[PDB]
Amino acid sequence: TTFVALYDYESRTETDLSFKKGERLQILNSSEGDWWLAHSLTTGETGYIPSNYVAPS
Amino acid sequence: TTFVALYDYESRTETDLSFKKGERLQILNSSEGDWWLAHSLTTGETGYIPSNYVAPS
Repeated sequence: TTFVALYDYESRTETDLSFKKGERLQILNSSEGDWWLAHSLTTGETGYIPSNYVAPS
Repeated sequence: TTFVALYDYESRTETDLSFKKGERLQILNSSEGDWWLAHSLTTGETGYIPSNYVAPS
C-alpha cells in the first residue's frame, strides 16, 4: 500500500509530485490509470498516455 | 507490443500525448518507468510520480 522514495525528484510539470528521498507515498486510484510513455505510429508524436485509454492491438 | 486507442485524449501538459480513438501506439522504455498518481504522507502534496523512484515500504 505504502511506498518509500529512493531518490529526490523535482517536479517538471504542473501535474507531477516533487518528493525527497525517504518520503512515504500512497498510490491513488484515478480513472485514467497508470501513465506510460508512448509513441504514436499514426502521428509520430510521443509522450505520456493514460493506460486505461488503450488496449493491446 | 502495439496498443490501440479506445478513446480520444486531449493533452493537458507539455509531456502528455494527444491521440484519437483508433491510433496505434507503441510503448517506450524510459528510465523513470511508469507513472503513478500518489499522495505524499510526508508533505500532503499529490501528483504523478515515476514508479522507478520508489519501493514498497
